[PDB]
Amino acid sequence: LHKEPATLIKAIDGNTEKLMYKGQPMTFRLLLVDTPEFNEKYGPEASAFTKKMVENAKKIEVEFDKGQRTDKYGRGLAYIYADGKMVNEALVRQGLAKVAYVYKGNNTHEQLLRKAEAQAKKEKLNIWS
Ligand SMILES: Cc1cn([C@H]2C[C@H](OP(=O)(O)O)[C@@H](COP(=O)(O)O)O2)c(=O)[nH]c1=O
Repeated sequence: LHKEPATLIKAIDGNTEKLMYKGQPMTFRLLLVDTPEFNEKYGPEASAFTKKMVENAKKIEVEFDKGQRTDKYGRGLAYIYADGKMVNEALVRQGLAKVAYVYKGNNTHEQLLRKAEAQAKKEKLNIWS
């Protein structure tokens, strides 16, 4: 896989961000994760954590997996990095998301994220408390 450049347009929530990619605005849906919705327990905390991570970053990058690059809503499906740190992995590692939506052929970082989830659960963090 390869990291490519993008710039933040707007933080949305834990699950999605508006980024400029190849010069066009897109909504990105993070691969392999599901955060609680804003109304749900830890939803506001997941959005805040994401917002801070991507707004404070000097450099945003997107990393497509091997499979489909857009979902049925036209959302880009990627791993997002903020100053080299994966936002997908970070949410999971903090117990602010669960590993989810693992489809065959777009699952390169599945085991990395499942290890993060094991650690968050062992530490009883947030959703795992
Ligand atoms: C994360 C992801 C979601 N989706 C679609 C599946 C779900 O369909 P449905 O909308 O029919 O439930 C939807 C959930 O995304 P959200 O968690 O953002 O609501 O996103 C994909 O198709 N591929 C993906 O990799």
